[PDB]
Formats: sequence, structure tokens, C-alpha cells
Amino acid sequence: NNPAIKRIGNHITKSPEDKREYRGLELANGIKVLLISDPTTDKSSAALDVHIGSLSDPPNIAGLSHFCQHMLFLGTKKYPKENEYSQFLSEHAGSSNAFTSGEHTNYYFDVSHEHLEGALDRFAQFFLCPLFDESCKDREVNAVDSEHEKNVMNDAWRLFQLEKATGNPKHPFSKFGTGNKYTLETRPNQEGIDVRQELLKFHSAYYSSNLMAVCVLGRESLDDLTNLVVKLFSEVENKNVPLPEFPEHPFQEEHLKQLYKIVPIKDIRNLYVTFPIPDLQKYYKSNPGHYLGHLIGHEGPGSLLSELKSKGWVNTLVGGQKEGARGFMFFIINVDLTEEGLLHVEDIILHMFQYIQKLRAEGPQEWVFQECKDLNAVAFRFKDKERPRGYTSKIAGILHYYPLEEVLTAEYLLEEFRPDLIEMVLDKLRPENVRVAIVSKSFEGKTDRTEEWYGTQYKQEAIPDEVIKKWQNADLNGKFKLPTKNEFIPTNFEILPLEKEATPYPALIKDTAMSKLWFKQDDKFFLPKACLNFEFFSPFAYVDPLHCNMAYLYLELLKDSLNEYAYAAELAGLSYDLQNTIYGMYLSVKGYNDKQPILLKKIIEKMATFEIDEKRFEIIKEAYMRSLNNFRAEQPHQHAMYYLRLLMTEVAWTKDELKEALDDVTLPRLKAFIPQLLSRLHIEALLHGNITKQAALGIMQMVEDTLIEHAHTKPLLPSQLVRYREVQLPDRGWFVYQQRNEVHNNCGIEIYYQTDMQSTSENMFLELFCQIISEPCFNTLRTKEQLGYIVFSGPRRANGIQGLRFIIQSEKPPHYLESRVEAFLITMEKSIEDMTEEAFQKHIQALAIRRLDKPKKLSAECAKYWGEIISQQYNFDRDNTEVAYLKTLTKEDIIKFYKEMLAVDAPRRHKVSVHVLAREMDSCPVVGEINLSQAPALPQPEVIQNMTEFKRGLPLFPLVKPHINFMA
Amino acid sequence: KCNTATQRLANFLVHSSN
Repeated sequence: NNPAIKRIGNHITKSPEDKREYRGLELANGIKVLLISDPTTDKSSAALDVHIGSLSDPPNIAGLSHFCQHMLFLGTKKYPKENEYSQFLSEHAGSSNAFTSGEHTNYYFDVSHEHLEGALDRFAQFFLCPLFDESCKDREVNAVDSEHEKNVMNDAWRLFQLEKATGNPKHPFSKFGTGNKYTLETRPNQEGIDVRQELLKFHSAYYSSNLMAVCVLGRESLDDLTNLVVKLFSEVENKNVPLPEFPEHPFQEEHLKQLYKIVPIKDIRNLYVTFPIPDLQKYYKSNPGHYLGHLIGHEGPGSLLSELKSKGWVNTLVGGQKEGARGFMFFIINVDLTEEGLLHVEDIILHMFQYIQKLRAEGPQEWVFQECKDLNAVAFRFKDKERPRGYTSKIAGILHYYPLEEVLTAEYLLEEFRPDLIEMVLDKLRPENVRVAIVSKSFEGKTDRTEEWYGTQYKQEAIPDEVIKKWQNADLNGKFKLPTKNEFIPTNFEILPLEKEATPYPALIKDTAMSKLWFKQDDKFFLPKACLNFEFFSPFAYVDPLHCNMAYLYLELLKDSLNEYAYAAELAGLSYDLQNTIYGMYLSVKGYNDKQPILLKKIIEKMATFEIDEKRFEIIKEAYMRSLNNFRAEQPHQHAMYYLRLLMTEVAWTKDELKEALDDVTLPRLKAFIPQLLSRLHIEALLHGNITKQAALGIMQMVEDTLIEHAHTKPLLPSQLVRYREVQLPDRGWFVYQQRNEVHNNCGIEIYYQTDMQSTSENMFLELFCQIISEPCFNTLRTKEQLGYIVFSGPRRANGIQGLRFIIQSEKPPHYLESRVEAFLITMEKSIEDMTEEAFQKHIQALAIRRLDKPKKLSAECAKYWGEIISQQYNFDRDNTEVAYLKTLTKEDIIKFYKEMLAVDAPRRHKVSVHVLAREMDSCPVVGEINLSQAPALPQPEVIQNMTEFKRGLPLFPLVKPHINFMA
Repeated sequence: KCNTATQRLANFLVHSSN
């Protein structure tokens, strides 16, 4: 019947745990659609994926696709307003983003479930009638240039483009996808090109319905969603565009057996080994490429990483297939190098080929296939319920590769065992088809080439035929053995019956001097999983720079020691996180509950009886040193955030103090440290998931007893449970701290307007105001003024204190950036005074939905509780309490709030600014003097010379009082 | 580890709020 629909797919295979309804289909114009009905979702979502990307960029206008992506948000014939789309989402608790890859342009958004249509309608016009306004084009081109600017000094982007440049230049794979002002404005202007028209042509030529896939999720029934989509998208024209293909691999003969030496920005040592392979996408039912990735990248006993690590040459390894594009792929084996490893690259590669030989000798193993297959089935069946926005985005993308009925299982369920495909791929992993790249500062001054788009310095040499021969003649190494059955594979998935004393929030079931235990049996997700979070309190983890370094090294050495054993647990869906904090240690164990007690016991036992391998100590210590120094290569805005942190926190060691004390840590010193650190402790945990109260108390007591038995751990005094405070800025004061980033040629800035201590009223005043200025800030500071790609605003919360913050990374100097933000602040005051009571009440409603949005999965809900515990506020019913209060606020309250704490002449303005200057900028003032709003005059700021003196001269805020929670 | 478990690099409209 329905002429608008070409076909309605059959039942969409889903997990029996998934309560959501699905319906796949294809419109007459060829758009592949997947509809999802979730009557409980608080936010609805939609996404569209055009199977065309930067690889299709015209040779003379690199980045056009990406620019097209940006421009579609800037207005359509149906909705002309520059930010009609953004403003609509923001006002209805929604959000949106989009990305461009070589073959895809993915657009997505989410919004309050009762406004899907309004949002979808505006969204559909992007693919129907974009305006590509001339004024918007001249401006938006800066955001793109700004985006590329931040990547220029990023080692990942540099290496990503270098591989493209080192392949065949004729192949479209060598194209520069990001684009910048030069390629999108300057250059095209020197060639009489009207970018407006090119955008119109590109959109008209490639944005064809036959190359699109859409996924929508909402509370509406499947029929309602169907009529909705048919009504908004069936009008997209089908121009029958052939799907681009690239059967000829970018790496041909002349590109093989090549060695590349690259100079990195950060001080890192890496070895990259690549093999050109066919496109294995079509073989998703067997995944031969992953089979080899599973083995070659395996950690655990007998693996390649094991030998490479025991020889002290490598620390980490990554192997497997890497995506290329329709027609080609690569198989990689990358590894970080130690100092010794750098001098043994040839030997490392030999081991790689020896292990590969072992695989050819043993032949394809079906039990290995069955194992991964069983794990993937368990993973799919008990997959966590995803958030709409990311879910619609993913589906829209994969609808292009799999049948409607299999779009959910395609990436999980394995069906075919293909020893013939496995051998076929293995036959490509040979010395004569290899590419090797080494990244090291040791190449500095020895290179003779430069990548044009990023300026990467490197050298290219052919691999000497004898080195190739030696690799080709690799024999079996007895140290290399296939993995054995994975004993961590779960088998018990029974969901315990919801106990009688089951509470809505975590309950305190143990309150002793040694430990405080918060517990909650899962009452809504019903999956065989659990979250076990432990907070270990010890003053010796952050007493001084030296101990902080040891706290770090200790845990880093420990994780390096359990790795081999822990890897199996990882593959079996059981992982953990262990790291040092300013208060001691943090341990988290999550995944299937079945075998968690086994991994946990093992970690704590190893923790309290650890024995440091000297060789491992020197290697990891050297890396840590580089890690600290490498902070100099981080982005300007990251530096700004870092400085503000050091400035506002009572106690904080800088990275300079850390590396300085790093030469004082010796093996003897570290060995003494550990027992000291564990001697006296206090543990606060949160056990949440498929577990009983008795299992929880049991797990908590097992941890303590293990520590008590091996480390003689004793309880910590209550007064020893210190919490750091935040510096209390003086009324009407303004301080400025200035620094310089010596790597990036961009400026960074962060402005913090401290308000007051956290509390129900103070929190919502700050949050309502942020909700109201959020979209206007982005639209004003970026879209119109184009200060930079990174323009952020929102609340800052720390040590129980809070306030409004602004973060911007730009080419413009900080003193100018500040002037603009001050100008924006005044624009908002007028804006709030001019908005209707309904518009105001609308933002309240939008903030309410954002705050009440339910977690979809166990770990998400656990995170919320963990936050209440970590901050020691324990306000588990915060969302309902705070929203109720918010619904009470008036426009007058917000106006008074701003006038009292935010305005330039505010009686209680507490302002601190962090100015990060660009590389090529010696000095720069701290203050200074079109169609831009007028910036108010600013007072003379006090320049912070020394951080320590700054804090000493200021008072400290008190800590927030805990919310009441009773139980024995 | 398996690459399958890894940061493909694409260009996003907006930076991450996280």
C-alpha cells in the first residue's frame, strides 16, 4: 500500500533483555530507517548519516565536506534563523553534534521526548533546503580553521595525515579532510571560486536520499514514528549517486618495505608496523581480521607483549585490523618503546614475525573462535541500555553496512568459522608487505622531509633487503604460545530476587572506624552485573610531592604486574580501575558479578604483598618523567584549567614540583613507602548491582581482612580524614595569573566568577543562569564573533564551592577575550530582562528535564551515588529536592543573583582569570581598551606572582556539611 | 590488545563538554 515506503523489514533481532520496540524499513527514495519506541525515555533522539565524506572532497577545495557539515546548522529556507536549531534544542533540554569522516557525515541530536517532531522537523531541513548564507560562510570558516589549529601540534593528527601523505598521492586517501581558512577561503578566492556555490553543488550532488540512513527514538509507537519519518524525510530527492569505492589500496609496491623516522611533539617513543590488507567488512559474520587481532594483540601468558616486555623493550601493544575505506584496510601492530627498545626495533619486529609464524604453524583454532563468539553473545544479551543520542548516531552509521534485521546483532553475533579467511589475511602479514614507522625525538635534526599540512619532520628510507630476508626467515620462538581457555568467562547470570529491605538509594550498612559501606541492590536494570567502588584514605599519598610520586609509581607498578593475569578478566567483561588520589587510592571493579570477588581478592592481596621488579621500576619511572614533561605539549585551554585548579585548591603540587622530587624516589625508598601507606587506613565503599546485602558486607570484610592480614592495616583517626578547601576570593576583587604555552600558537583563557558555597538555593541560581546563557554564549562568542573553535561556559564545582566559568581557546590575546566575555555578560542581563515570563519558565523546565533524566545503565546510576559519596554531601535525593526548588525561582531572583554576584559593579564579584599566551608571544597586558556589543570598562587587576603567596594572603572557605543518612 | 577495543579521528562540530 503505502507508496512512500519501499519495504518494511522483518522482525529486528534484539536482546531478550531489551524492552524497546524496533521497526526497520526503507523509504521509496531509498533512505534506510530504524525506528525505536521507548515509552519510558525522557529524551528522544534522531540521527542521519550520509554515506559520503571528505574522501569525496574536490581536489581543489580540501575540507569542503566538513565545511558543509558546519554550515547546515546555520539556517534553512524553512527555518532561516542562524541558530533556530540550537536555540530550539537548548530551550527543550536537547543537544546536538556532528562529525565528518572519510566516508561519512553523521548528524545527531536529542531533546525532551515531547518535542521530537519540532526538533526532527528543523533537523530534516538540513538535508532539504540549507541556506549556506554568505555572512555565515565568511564567519564559520574560522571555526573550521580553529579546529585544525588545535590539531596541528597533536601527535595523533600529525601521524594520521602522514600515513595519508606517505601512500600514493594520486589516491584520494592522501586528501586533507579537516580543511582550514587557507583551503576554504584564501585559496578558493585566488581562483575565483564562490564557495557558496560549491557548497550548494556539493550538497545538491552528494546529499542524495539513496546514500542516507536515519534512526529515530522516542516514546511514540512504531506506527506514529513511521508516519513521522515518512512525512519529514520522504521528500528528500533521490539522485541515484553511486557509492564511492576505492578497490585499489593506497599502499602499492613502491610504498611497501619502507621505513619512516618521525619527530614527535611530545617526548614519546613509538613503533608502528602496518600491512595493507583487503577490505574485510563483508566478512562480519566471521571477522577473520579480529581473530588475528585477538591473538597477536593478546596479552596474558605466552603472548607477544609478554616477551617484548620481559626483554624490557616494550610496555604496551595494540594489534588488529584498522579501517581504511570501502575497498581497503590495514593490519597494524603498534608498540611503545623503552630506551633499550628504541635500539632494538629490528629485533622487536623479528619477534612479531616469529609469533605470526607460530600462528601459521598452529593453524586456525576453532575453540578460540567459539570462545570469542560465546563472549560476544553474552555481551549482546546483557548489553547496557545506551543513551539515545549516541545510540541513534551509531545505528544511522551502521545501517549502511548491514541488513535492517541484523543492524543490532551484526557487530556482536558471530556465525561462521572461516579458517580460509584467517589464513588469507595471515598470508598478507609478511616482511615484503610491511611498512615501519618509528617516532622518537632522537630523529630531531636527522630528518630531510616535511609533511605540508602539519609540518611534520621525517625521513624515509627503504628497508635493506637483508633485513627483510632475516624477518622472512623467522623460526618458532619457544617463548611464544597460544592463549589457554579463559577461566574468567562468566557462567552464573542469575538475577537475585529483590530483597525485602531493598531501598531506593544506597544505604549505610556498615559504619566502623576502619570502613563505611554504602550499599544498594539493583532495582531497575536487572542485568548480571555489579559496581564495587572503594575509596582508600591515607595522608601519605599526598603529604608531599615525593609521596604523591610514589603513590603513583606504586599503583602503576602494581597494574603492570597484574596485567597479564587481569587481561583475561578484561576480555570476559570484568575490569577494574586503580589510581592514586589526593586523598589516597581509588579502586573500582565493574562488569559481570559472577567472578568479581576473585579479581578483587587478587588485587588487594597483590596490593598488600607487592614485590617490585627493579627493571620494571626504572622503565616506568622514566616514562612517568616524560609524562610529566609532556604536559608542556597540552592545549592552552588545558593549561588554563590546570592553573586555576592549582590556584583555587588549598593543597596542590605542581607538575614541576613532582618531576623535581621524581629523582629522589629510589627502589629502596618506594619499598618502604608501600607498607607505610597501607599501615593506617579508612575505606568508604559503594557496592551497587546484582548483589545481596550479605554478599556486600562479605566483600567489604574480605578486603579489610586481606589488608589486616598482609599489611597489619589499622583504622585511621576520624580527624585524619581531611578534605581540602577552596581559596575564598574577596568582594569586588579581581586577580589575574599569566603563563605561556611554548608549543601551541594559540592563546587560552579561563575566567572564574566565584559565587558561594554549594547549597540547594545557591546551586539552582547558578544552574538556571547557566541554562539561560548556554546557547547564547556559544552563538555569540563563536558563531557570530568567532573567537575560537573552543568556546565553553558553565558551572564550576570544587571543594564544596561553586561559580560560573568561561573557557576559550583563541588566536586573539586573553585581555581581548576577556573584554568580549564582559560584553556578553551585559548582553545577557538585558536579555533576561527582556525575556517573557514563559520563556523564563521554559528554561526552568528545560533545566528540570536535564536534571531528572534517568540513568539508563547500572554504572551511570552508580556514578551519581558515587558523586554524593566522594563530595561527602550524600544528597541521594538531590535531583527531586533541587528541581522542586528551581520551579520556585522567578526572573527577579535571577536578575538579583546576577546584580549581586556577577555584574561588573556587583558588590560581591569574585573574579579570577588565567591567561595562557601563545608560543610566539613574549608579553601581553592583563587588561586593555563594529557590529559588536560594547564591552564595559574593567578595573585594574591584581597580578598573581607566586601561587603560594596568593593563597596565604586569602582566607579559606569552610567545607560543606553532609546531608543526613541514618542506619547502623 | 585488539584494535577492535581501542579513537578513529573525525572532525566534530562541537568540542566535548566532558
